[PDB]
Amino acid sequence: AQADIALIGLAVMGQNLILNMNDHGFVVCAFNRTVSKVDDFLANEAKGTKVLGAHSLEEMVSKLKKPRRIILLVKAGQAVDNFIEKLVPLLDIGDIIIDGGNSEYRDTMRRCRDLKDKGILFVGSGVSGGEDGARYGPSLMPGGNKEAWPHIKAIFQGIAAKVGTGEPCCDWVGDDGAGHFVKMVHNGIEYGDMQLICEAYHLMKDVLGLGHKEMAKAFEEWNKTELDSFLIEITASILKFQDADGKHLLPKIRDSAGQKGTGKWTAISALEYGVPVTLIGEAVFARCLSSLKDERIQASKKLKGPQNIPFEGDKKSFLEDIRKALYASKIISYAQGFMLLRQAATEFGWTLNYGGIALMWRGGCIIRSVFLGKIKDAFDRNPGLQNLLLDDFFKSAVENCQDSWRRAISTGVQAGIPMPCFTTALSFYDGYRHAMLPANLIQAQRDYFGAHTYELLAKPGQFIHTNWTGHGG
Amino acid sequence: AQADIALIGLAVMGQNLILNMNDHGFVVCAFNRTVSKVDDFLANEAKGTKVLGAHSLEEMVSKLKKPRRIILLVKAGQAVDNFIEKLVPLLDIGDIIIDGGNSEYRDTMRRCRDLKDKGILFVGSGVSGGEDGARYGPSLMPGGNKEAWPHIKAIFQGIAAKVGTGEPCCDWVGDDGAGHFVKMVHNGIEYGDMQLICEAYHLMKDVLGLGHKEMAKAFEEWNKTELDSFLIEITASILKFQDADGKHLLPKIRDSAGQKGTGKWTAISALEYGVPVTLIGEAVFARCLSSLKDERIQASKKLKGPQNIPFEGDKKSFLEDIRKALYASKIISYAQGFMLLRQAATEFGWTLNYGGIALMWRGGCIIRSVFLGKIKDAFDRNPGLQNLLLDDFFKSAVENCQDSWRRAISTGVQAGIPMPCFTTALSFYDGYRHAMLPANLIQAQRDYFGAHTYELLAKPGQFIHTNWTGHGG
Ligand SMILES: O=C(O)[C@H](O)[C@@H](O)[C@H](O)[C@H](O)COP(=O)(O)O
Ligand SMILES: O=C(O)[C@H](O)[C@@H](O)[C@H](O)[C@H](O)COP(=O)(O)O
Repeated sequence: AQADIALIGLAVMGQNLILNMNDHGFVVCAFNRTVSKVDDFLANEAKGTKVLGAHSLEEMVSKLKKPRRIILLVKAGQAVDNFIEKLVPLLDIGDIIIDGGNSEYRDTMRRCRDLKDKGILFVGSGVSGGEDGARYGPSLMPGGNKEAWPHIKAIFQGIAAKVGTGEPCCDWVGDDGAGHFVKMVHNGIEYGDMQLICEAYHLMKDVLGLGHKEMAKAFEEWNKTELDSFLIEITASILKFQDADGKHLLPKIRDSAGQKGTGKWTAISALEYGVPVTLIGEAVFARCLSSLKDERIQASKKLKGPQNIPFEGDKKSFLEDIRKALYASKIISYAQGFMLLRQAATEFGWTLNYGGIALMWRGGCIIRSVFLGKIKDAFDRNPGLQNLLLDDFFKSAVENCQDSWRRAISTGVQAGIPMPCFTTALSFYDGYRHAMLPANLIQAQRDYFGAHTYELLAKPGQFIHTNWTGHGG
Repeated sequence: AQADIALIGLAVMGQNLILNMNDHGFVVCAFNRTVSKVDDFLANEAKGTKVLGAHSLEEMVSKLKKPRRIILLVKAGQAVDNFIEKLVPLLDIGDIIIDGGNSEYRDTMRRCRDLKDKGILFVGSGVSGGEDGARYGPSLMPGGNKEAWPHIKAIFQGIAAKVGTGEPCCDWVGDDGAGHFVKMVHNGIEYGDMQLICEAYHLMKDVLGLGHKEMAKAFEEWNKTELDSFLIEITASILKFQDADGKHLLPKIRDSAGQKGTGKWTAISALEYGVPVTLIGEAVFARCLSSLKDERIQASKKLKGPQNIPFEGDKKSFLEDIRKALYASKIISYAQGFMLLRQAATEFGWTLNYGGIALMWRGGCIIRSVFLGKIKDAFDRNPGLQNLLLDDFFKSAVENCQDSWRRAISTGVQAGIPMPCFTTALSFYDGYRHAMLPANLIQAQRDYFGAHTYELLAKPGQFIHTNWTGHGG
């Protein structure tokens, strides 16, 4: 007993989190599957620090203060289970295993129940921020068995990012897989914001004819308005970036976007639980589309676009329209993501604090922006808020942006610039707005061909089947 | 041994299929879980027919000619397994169980492998057409263990719907769960076409100001053009339909659309296998949206739409634009659905005959239209066709529709009419068209914040990571 916590998994994420913990006065015992890396770390990044090294699992467990707290930061799937299996004969009742990898939420609840009745307290935490986020202040989203929380709270909230009011970007999310489900939705929303930015960029490049310097200048301005965020900031950096030959690097890199599952899982969860999370849907499919790079080369040779009509209009005004279209569409994505959280809370009986979740996304994480602060405000003044768009700030923001947004979609449509996320946000906005929607025709159709029955608009509850086929003869 | 086949499950679907088989000279032995329904059927719908009744499973198996063929048309899930479990001690090696319920494809391959090494030949067939489709000619999509097929071929292709060239709308789809996967995609595409029609309807009602009589008149005209289909036909019927009080029934029924999973499974499969099947995606979410009926009433009170600008333009011309927008968007949905089939064939090693599948959707099924015939042509002249849009017919059709389609989206956008499927089809069309897409910005972003690496456009294969953070200092 010397170390406050142990971390198994010495990739750069692990190492940075150990160093961050050590910088806050926590003695960490490091371990890795390939044990050589432990000495390597101790000689190099960890030289002259309070961290201990371990060369066996049994040794690492004896270095720990009781309750033994141990973090796992290994590749999600089987490895987590393999490590869990090995640690349980070695642990006392009341000891805490913490999985920080991007595990999917259903494995986390399985593991949590199983370990709970073996007396071992489990928590799956999402970590967001990447390498130097992890190093100097990550966003941490813990969930699992709450008996664990008071024991890890000091470490977790200490290494976590801080919001200018002194609050940590880390607090207890909920039971079982809540932290990991929230982490997944975080990534979903990240995909959406990235796709939105790409569409704004495409309108500037191809409608407006902007070179990457003016285009980066436009992004820098936007990062000083309501769009102030990490992602807007670094996009301006990326556009300005010149490679070794003097020319801009971005138009040289291949347009086939990768994915590591977390974004599609959000989309699949929304489909499974019947939540219209359309923009993340479109973002995920927009990446799949770009993967089909060879087909698109061949399609560009064959398929024809619109008549090339030059843009005649004040470019500065159009640049303003793209800014507001982007912000309006961002508002719908976030409303949809927060609808998904509301539904998972209902499905799995989690009591979630949405303003808590907003505060946890305010810093540390990739999606950080002033915008999350406005969402915490929305939930602070009404905790039971049903949808983000029903809050006056968002109501007024979308209402203000409406013109520009419709004008940017119609101009993009005219010029043939693909806007999967900008268009689906307006479709959802106009869909959500309408008290009466043409889905009654779908219900009439289903009853004509598969006798599925329908409700009358006055007294839902009764279900009718009409013999549509012939009303005489 | 007297009966050629047995059918367990006497709902109206089952009864109609038994009667259809009997009308084609096949002696059927009927059975049901609640055995009373068997006598009821034999006294009523089946009086004076060649069908036999059974009052036990053991009796039903002895009535059968070898190889014992038996169809199950029970509620999908556990019931299918329960019945499978009971039948196997009673069956000889080489006997055929056929599941005709809407089972999901992964259960079908499980059951097929398991039964295969117990010597029992399994096939999961999708049935499409509904009650009187089943009665006089359904669309049947069988897949499983091919040793079964020659034994059921005569029955299946005999009761099946016939295309004017004499061909049955039924042929072997492939191994394991191919028939059930195809059935699921069929339903996905059905959802899409229903949503597309709803959007056309919404533009007529709210932009153009058409009453349901002129609106039904417009649909009837469309059913005589390229849009000739079952769904366009019955929508015209539904719009004309007047209730007992003289007034039109459709505006009275509640706009909350139901779902029985088959449409969302298509969408989830596309997400899992990375196929941009966006329109079915949007159709499924557009139903989820309509379910949120109470929220939408409350949202309509709060959220504001566009400035009400009256439509000044030739309504007849705009009506033509909606027709072509619908047909163009239909083409993209079908291209996307056929991309999903192409990918599942690659994932599970099925050799699928896409023109075969088109011929099976040409009649019997809900989505039947002249249009499927054009798709069989596309695949007949080039079996290895990579995407439907690369075929000259579709190339020219979309190229012709382009103007009207862009004009209908921009006018819908102006007036605030939600078009989730019309917009996503144009987004996909313009996305697929472009050889260079802004997904390289997404790859640059992922490398800046999570060091995911990127490829250079010249020599894919090499993966670079740039220190974006500072190129000096
Ligand atoms: O996003 C974060 O904050 C996390 O550090 C982590 O989630 C990482 O970025 C993954 O790689 C997912 O992103 P992709 O699915 O695009 O790879
Ligand atoms: O569509 C058909 O041809 C089949 O007879 C069957 O699939 C039925 O219609 C289901 O109910 C699915 O439709 P929903 O998911 O909308 O209910």
